[PDB]
Amino acid sequence: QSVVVDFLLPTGVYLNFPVSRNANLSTIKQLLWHRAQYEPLFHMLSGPEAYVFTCINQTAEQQELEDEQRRLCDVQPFLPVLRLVAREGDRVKKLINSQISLLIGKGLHEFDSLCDPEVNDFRAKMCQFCEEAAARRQQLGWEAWLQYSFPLQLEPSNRALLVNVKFEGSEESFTFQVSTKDVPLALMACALRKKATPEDYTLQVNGRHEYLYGSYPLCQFQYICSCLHSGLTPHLTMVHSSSILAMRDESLWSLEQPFRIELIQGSKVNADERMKLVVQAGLFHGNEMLCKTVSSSEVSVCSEPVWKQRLEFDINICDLPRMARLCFALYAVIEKDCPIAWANLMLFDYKDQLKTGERCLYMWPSVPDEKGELLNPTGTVRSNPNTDSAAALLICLPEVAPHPVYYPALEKILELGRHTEEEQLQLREILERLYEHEKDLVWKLRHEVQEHFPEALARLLLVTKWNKHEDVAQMLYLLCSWPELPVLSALELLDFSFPDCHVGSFAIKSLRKLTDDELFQYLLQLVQVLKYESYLDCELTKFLLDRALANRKIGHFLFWHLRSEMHVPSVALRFGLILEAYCRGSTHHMKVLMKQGEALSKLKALNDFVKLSSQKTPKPQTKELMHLCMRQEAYLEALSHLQSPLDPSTLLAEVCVEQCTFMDSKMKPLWIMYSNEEGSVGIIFKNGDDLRQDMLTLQMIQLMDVLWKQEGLDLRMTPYGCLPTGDRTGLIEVVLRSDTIANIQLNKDALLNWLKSKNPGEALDRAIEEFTLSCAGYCVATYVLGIGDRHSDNIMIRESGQLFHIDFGHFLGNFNRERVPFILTYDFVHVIQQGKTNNSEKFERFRGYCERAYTILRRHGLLFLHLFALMRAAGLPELSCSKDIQYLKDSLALGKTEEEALKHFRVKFNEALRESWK
Amino acid sequence: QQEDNIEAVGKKLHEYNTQFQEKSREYDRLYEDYTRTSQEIQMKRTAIEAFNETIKIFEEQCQTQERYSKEYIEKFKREGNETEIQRIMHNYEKLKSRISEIVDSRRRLEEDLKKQAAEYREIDKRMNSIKPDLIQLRKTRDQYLMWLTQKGVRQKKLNEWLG
Ligand SMILES: C[C@@H](c1oc(=O)c2ccccc2c1-c1cccc(CN2CCN(C)CC2)c1)n1nc(-c2cncc(O)c2)c2c(N)ncnc21
Repeated sequence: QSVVVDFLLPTGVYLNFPVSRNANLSTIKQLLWHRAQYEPLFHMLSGPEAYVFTCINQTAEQQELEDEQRRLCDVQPFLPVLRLVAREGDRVKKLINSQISLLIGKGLHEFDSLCDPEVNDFRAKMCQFCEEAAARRQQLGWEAWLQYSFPLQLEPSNRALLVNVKFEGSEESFTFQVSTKDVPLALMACALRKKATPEDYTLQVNGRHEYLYGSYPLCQFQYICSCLHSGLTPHLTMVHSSSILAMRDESLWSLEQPFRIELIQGSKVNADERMKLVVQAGLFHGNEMLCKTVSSSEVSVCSEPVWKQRLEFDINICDLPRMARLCFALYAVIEKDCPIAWANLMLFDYKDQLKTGERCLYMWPSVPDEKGELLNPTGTVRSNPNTDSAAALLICLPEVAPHPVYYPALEKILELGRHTEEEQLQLREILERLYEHEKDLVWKLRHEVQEHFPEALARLLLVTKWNKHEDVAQMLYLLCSWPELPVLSALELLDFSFPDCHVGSFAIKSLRKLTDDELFQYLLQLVQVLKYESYLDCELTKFLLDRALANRKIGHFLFWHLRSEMHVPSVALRFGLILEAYCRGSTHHMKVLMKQGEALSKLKALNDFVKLSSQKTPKPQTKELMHLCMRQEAYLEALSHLQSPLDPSTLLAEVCVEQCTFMDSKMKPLWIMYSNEEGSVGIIFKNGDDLRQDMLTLQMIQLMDVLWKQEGLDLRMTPYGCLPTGDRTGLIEVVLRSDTIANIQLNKDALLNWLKSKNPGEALDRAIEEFTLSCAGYCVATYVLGIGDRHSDNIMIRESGQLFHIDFGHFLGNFNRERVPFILTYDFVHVIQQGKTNNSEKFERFRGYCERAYTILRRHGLLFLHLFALMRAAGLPELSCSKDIQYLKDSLALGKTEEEALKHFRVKFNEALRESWK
Repeated sequence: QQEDNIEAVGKKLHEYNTQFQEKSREYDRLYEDYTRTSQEIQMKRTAIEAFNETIKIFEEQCQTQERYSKEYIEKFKREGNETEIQRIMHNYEKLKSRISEIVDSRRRLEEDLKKQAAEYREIDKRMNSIKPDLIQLRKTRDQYLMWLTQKGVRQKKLNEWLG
């Protein structure tokens, strides 16, 4: 517990001596001055508080270490080298800039090192934009800041129960009856009169940052709704507006020449010498070829192959669209196949100028897949960051004019864009219910599509010929005066098929209608779509940043979605720059995320210790050896006292170390338990597997729950939290007071008698209804989503009666991919019928619930399709192709009618009931 | 204008599927190493930047030591304090000898980065030798499977051969 540290004094003098790792910097500075007095040039030094330490952190950046309560082990300098420097200048920007680098897992100097104007202009614009919003937030009032920081958590939308009100500082409390449908201004008034015997206060839940306020009634709050249904009394606190302020403070068409490019040289190729190298090439707009795929002459396989060839394409320079991308692929054929690598390049830059001169494209390796295409146009345009090791292709776009030439402005496109009953009957049949003949028909009637069929804009964009500039200008003319579509349609337009910048801008324009509640449901999908964006500065990035600055919760989850993919080279740059901008516009929340980061940093190290110890020693000894590592001052303080990543309104206060443990699984998941002034809260830190799959499924189950709750149907689901935090790392919410089916059973009345012990007497009939409602919901959810590999180990039941599923590994038919049938277990049907062999009344309600649930999802079926389609970006094995989306089309049965689909569901229901006995 | 028995073809479907799955596992092993080594190479190159910035600070200190000491070495020589000068210059020599250790440490990382850069290229070469076999075994498996679907073999009998 000690290390030799190099010290560098501002007079040029060098001290070197051991210090403890747990010792903080302020303490280290005192030891330094105590040894500096016995070294030359001491008299010329100022006092210790005049100086500040500087180190080289893990991201290779100088960091002015202003907070001297940090421990040297927590600072993590690259080498143990501290240097004293003057504590003056603009220390605010200096402190933030370093704290960003550590927090995002990427140094800001790496953005500078690229010498890229696009990057620098993104940083300039977005940081300025974000800083202004943060400034503007501070000038605004306390109520508005409360909306930003602690937004309203409401249910998707007559009794008289008690409520235990308190005030800040006072130990005494007040219990009294208040109605469910009251507006919280009235609830404060009642408590305020009790204090003696309104608008300057707001309510707060105990042990939480969840505040009750605004125009809504008390029943629509999640805390109240939970307290009413369960039985317990709400425990509140009356916070003053002063205490809230304390938180606030403390020309192109001229050039008709055919398009071409010079294929010069390849670099750092690694293939078999017997073969010969070929460079496949082709132009693209979205997932559609603009012209034929040109190929190069064969050259022998070496590290540095040379071609020097002209590669002429069958399209003019004037005919190119705005988002045109030259997609390459390096192969290895036999002289008389093997994809090595691929790389894409945008012909026009971010400022709309057509690119010229040499471009060194550092290529990405090709993975073999079920499609097996020539090129990969759906891949990222951004070059491979591993520049020195990975392969590359030297190319050169030729000069075509004396001065450079831009893609025409909106004004010039609009100028060029201007200017029967039988064919109208054909248009109905195509759109309401595409082939080459149908494409030309719709394009002919494109004006009638705009007038009479606004929802089918997506169809019209695909049929448009993007390889002709005349067709492009006419489509954009219509687009710029196209009527505003709903959310559901706008989500479709964000997909990789619609790359055009005006199309994106239209899609975002329609998404500005979203409430923060509804935006949260699609936030994961919207993050993943950024992979399809070509340039860094885009409307979706701005939109996402706008909402994050507007709402702290959205910002919080925007951070962790982006942060958790910083290990991925293809998005590290794009995501890193967004996280920088976010951070600058939310300095208050940076402090929270820093605690969370360092808590997660220790759990990695704690899990790695447990992983190594599990191989050598047995479980009881390892469990005790875990607690010793936890109980250390650096580990205990970092894990204790922070807001939860899974829900930042929840407060993880005191680590209950004795209650912590770990399962003997493949990846050894840590089980961390907490306690706060409310009651108990727990988390599971999983490191080893990827949790995005499990998150997506849990999100979609949570979406079903909301969609059911909107239609007056509460199926008592448990959409618990799941958050990827990093490289195969994440937290998961502990569903308390519950157990697996395997542990309960290890016969006929196994689960039934478990409920009898947990719900004796009158509570038994309630818990069965909780089971029946929940089982129905999870039966329908698992059916629709196509979730296989279900069993006793990964199904759970709460003590209240609610059944729920966990740890979703596979979905949409996969396990080869076949149709997963509707599953009713004999044990579950036994509990639903109340221990009876036959109970038609209760089973008919259960049948009714599953049918009602299933019907509701068909009404919002396109949402599920559109959301799943956007998730193809994420590169999950089980959600890659269009046949994975097809699984949802069939399971929900959207092609069939509402009557037909429901009749087929009943057959699958009845066959599941028969299969239960077998 | 456009052939063995079914049992014999199904035998080859089982064989070619097993050979495909083995090669699919072997590629996934090499791709894991390709993923892993890419993280390690980046870390090494980030660590070399850290070494550089550390060494940069030491060289700034060496500049500071020479510029600052000019006034006091002269002043202590006038007052007759050669011992204070000996403390100052020996300390500077102690600073310089530390750099030689850090420079030596940076060279070891550069050599490991050189060795690990070779392994990256060797793995990628081993991957690009297997892709021909893997892609062909995917195609062959599919062609035999489609041949049997034409011949009208039941799904249950195909699943036995695939496993
Ligand atoms: C299988 C169980 C579990 O997972 C651990 O990782 C683990 C680690 C150390 C110890 C136990 C455990 C347990 C576990 C097993 C049996 C019983 C209990 C309850 N216990 C009994 C003792 N009693 C004294 C306390 C309650 C927990 N488990 N997995 C998840 C889960 C994991 N990944 C993804 C995911 O989407 C869900 C989960 C959850 N979201 N919520 C609740 N449980 C959960």
